[PDB]
Amino acid sequence: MANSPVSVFGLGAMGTALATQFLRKGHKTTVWNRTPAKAQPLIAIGASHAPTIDSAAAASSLLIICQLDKASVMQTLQQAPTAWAAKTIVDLTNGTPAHARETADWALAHGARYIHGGIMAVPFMIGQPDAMILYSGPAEVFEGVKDTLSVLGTNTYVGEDVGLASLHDLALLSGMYGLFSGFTHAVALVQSANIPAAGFVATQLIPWLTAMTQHLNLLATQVDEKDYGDGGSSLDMQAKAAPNILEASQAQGVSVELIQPIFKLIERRVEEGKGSEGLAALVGMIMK
Amino acid sequence: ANSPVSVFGLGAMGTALATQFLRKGHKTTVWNRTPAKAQPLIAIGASHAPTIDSAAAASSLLIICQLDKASVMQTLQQAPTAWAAKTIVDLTNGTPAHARETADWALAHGARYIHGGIMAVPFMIGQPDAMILYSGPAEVFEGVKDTLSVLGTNTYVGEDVGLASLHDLALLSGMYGLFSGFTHAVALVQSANIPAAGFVATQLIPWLTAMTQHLNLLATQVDEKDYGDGGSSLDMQAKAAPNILEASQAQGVSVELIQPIFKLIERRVEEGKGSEGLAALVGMIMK
Ligand SMILES: NC(=O)C1=CN([C@@H]2O[C@H](COP(=O)(O)OP(=O)(O)OC[C@H]3O[C@@H](n4cnc5c(N)ncnc54)[C@H](OP(=O)(O)O)[C@@H]3O)[C@@H](O)[C@H]2O)C=CC1
Ligand SMILES: NC(=O)C1=CN([C@@H]2O[C@H](COP(=O)(O)OP(=O)(O)OC[C@H]3O[C@@H](n4cnc5c(N)ncnc54)[C@H](OP(=O)(O)O)[C@@H]3O)[C@@H](O)[C@H]2O)C=CC1
Repeated sequence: MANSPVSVFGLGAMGTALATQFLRKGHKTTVWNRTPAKAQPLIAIGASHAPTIDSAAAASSLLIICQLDKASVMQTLQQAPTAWAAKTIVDLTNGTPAHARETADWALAHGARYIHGGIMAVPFMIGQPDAMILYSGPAEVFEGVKDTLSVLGTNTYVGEDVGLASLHDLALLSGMYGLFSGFTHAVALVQSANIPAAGFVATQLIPWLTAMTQHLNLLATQVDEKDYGDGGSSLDMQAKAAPNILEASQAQGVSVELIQPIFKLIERRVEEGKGSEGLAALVGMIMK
Repeated sequence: ANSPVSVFGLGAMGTALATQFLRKGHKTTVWNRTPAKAQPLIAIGASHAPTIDSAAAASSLLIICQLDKASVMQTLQQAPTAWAAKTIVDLTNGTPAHARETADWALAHGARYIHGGIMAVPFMIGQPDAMILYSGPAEVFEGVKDTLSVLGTNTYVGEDVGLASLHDLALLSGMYGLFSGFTHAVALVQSANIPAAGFVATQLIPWLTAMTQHLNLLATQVDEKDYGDGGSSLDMQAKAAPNILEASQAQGVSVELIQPIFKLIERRVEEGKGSEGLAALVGMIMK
């Protein structure tokens, strides 16, 4: 292995995928896992198995941590508190913005540099260009390791505050859960009349959602300008579709629990006298 | 010089329908409760019917594009003998029940009846990306589908006259989920003073585009009643949820729009089915 050394801490599904990709691109790859047996498949394709946290940290300057949660990351760090000096830690362990900031503070106090990353991909997609990985933390630190990290996917630096990658990650997941709420309600409705989901989804729902997804750029601009529009696809107009959806759902025996919240928000805005505004107005309503 | 059509209702959508029929050479008779709305159509060749009865008499294909089912019934009931041996194509939005009720009246008055759901705004009428759902007797639809094809892409969804409306409302339900997601995502980034436009254009839209394609695999699982074991399990989703909730709380963002799916996921995990995937949620809201 002729390329710059990397150590990977955590050899679950994701850490295994990261280590595999580093090895495939010729990096000297040292691996560590709390349960040491998980290293064996990687040893078989050229990984070096570190017997301790301390020796994994010593083997490389770039130390990737991909464990379960922030508590587990802290447990790893605290096991060898002098091992991190002059190292760059890239923490790809999911958590809150606060978790990233707290971990960074510890790392900085122990002589390490620290970047947080959020992997927007499943393990199988690591190493593909479609795998987006968000990163945040000091720009100069990121600059030093971004070429090595680019083996994993498309690097997307989102700023200096170390908690920002996690915020972007969780924002994207929130978007996905809305999409899945819509899928669930739509498919329940057609399934309630014995319509197969696959044909409906492939030929009607996906094309419709694709068209409506493009509308989001205009909404985003309105959010930024704090100018929610007048007439058109107003909230007054949306509030006219809602009773049909609710009544049809009730008649088909489909619960409205997943869609009722946005309908209640729309109705609140109408009742405040702002029915002429559009959907961009809803963002400020859920903010503090 | 082409086959006659009558359009009842000259709002934004009815005007667009009449305009497209005229552009494709159909003799187009128009009627509206407020007669002034006919004047622009007269100027491009429409015949203005003085009564509902005379609009019905002018054509075999009678398109009704009004506000709601009550308004459709008001039009029909004004001239109860006018509809015999005519094909009514009702493009007025409502519930499946509304379409069935209207069809029952039409059939009792000697008419044939198709319901359609326009998944498009008026200016898109006549374009291939305008999908129009239709339901009702297949043999009736056969007789009018070539004329109707000038309006958009015909999508026949079956015999039960309420099915076009069910498909339409299902699609809208999907959209409202998408908008719930947009709202929460953008609130979160805005709470940290991140501009929405850059985030949406370069991160959220590409991500949602990729997740939208994943819906085909979920749909297959729903149909097979086989919700998977491991992978992107509900157990895995239930680990992201507390991070989203805690970060939202810290940023002062209400979780009212996403809490319901999190509660459904948690219920399924607690029933011992955490190894199943998101396709399991469809059956949970059915009953
Ligand atoms: N899988 C996925 O699709 C995605 C995962 N992620 C994130 O990547 C990270 C890793 O996920 P994934 O690999 O799939 O999860 P796995 O459950 O497969 O692996 C979790 C890893 O964390 C380790 N770990 C748990 N507790 C501790 C501890 N106290 N001290 C040290 N190590 C510990 C495990 O060690 P041991 O083997 O000894 O149990 C294992 O290496 C998580 O933050 C996850 O949210 C990000 C995007 C997608
Ligand atoms: N426009 C859109 O973006 C979309 C509309 N649709 C559906 O198409 C239909 C028409 O929409 P659109 O034209 O845009 O709406 P408008 O408000 O522009 O038009 C409503 C029409 O209904 C008529 N109407 C209202 N009440 C009655 C009544 N009691 N008797 C007779 N006619 C009546 C109005 O007549 P008058 O001029 O006298 O007021 C007008 O012609 C609705 O079902 C709508 O949901 C479907 C897809 C999207």
